[PDB]
Amino acid sequence: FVVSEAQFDQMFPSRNSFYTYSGLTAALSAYPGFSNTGSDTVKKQEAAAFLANVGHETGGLVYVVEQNTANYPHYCDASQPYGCPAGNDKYYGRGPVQLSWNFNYKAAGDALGIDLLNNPDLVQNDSAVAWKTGLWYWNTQTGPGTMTPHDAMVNGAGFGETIRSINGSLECDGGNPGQVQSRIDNYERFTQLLGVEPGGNLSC
Ligand SMILES: [Zn+2]
Ligand SMILES: [Zn+2]
Repeated sequence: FVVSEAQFDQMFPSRNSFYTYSGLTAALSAYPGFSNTGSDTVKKQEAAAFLANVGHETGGLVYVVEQNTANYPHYCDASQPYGCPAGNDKYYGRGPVQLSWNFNYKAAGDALGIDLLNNPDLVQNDSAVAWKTGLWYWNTQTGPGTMTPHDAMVNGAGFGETIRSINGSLECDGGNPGQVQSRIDNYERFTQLLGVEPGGNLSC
């Protein structure tokens, strides 16, 4: 992995001890192309971009679960034939990308070979599963964007497209210049740590 344990440690000094480097390395096999496509520069830019986004969404990995508990019953899409079997309020944000919604627990679980729809707490109770859901989103989902974050970094669309795809709908397009700048600054710090250039098109 192009991020060493010592680098990961420096990246997230306030982290909840739930989030382990070993859990992350265990997760990598689910997406062997992740941080392993293109030049070593691109590999490191991708790793830094993933981890910067993760830092933003979880408060430097301090948090495992979504903190606004009032929102919990919100993530049940009752139109799904498979419904919300764990409970209407059990599909709240968990793990490095704050995986949310019954339909995303379903899709992620199907892709990973884990029954996350019927066991969503696995994402808050197991480090490897948590990291695997982050890599599932990064490598397969466009979110509110037009490309996967993996594609943005490997094909050179730039870091800004990853902001758009990872909970950036209220921040991009001039929505929240402060949050966009904060996200860019974190990515620049992580690329600096890894000893690579950040590349272009940093903003959205
Ligand atoms: Zn737009
Ligand atoms: Zn944000």
